[PDB]
Amino acid sequence: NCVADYSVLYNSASFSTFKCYGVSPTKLNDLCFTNVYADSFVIRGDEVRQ
Amino acid sequence: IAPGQTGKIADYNYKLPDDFTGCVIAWNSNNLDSKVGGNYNYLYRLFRK
Repeated sequence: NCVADYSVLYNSASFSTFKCYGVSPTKLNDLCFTNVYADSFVIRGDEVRQ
Repeated sequence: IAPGQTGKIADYNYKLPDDFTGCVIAWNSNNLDSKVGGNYNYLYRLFRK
């Protein structure tokens, strides 16, 4: 129940990786969702591949 | 630097065709382009409308 501006997060030069499956990282503003969930946790760098 | 790839260079400074039929060749330059205290002669573009 909100407006999700995903251009700010993508353009910010702070993320080590931004890899999207199912959706394209650029064509994200013209789509909308019933809900979006953010699963947040800390891992070891070498575990990103898993 | 690859066809079908995105990022701040792929979109702003070097975009490849998605049907590219070539080769990507690379080697490190730590003993040639780098300079002590930072070699500030290589420019990039992080913003574009």
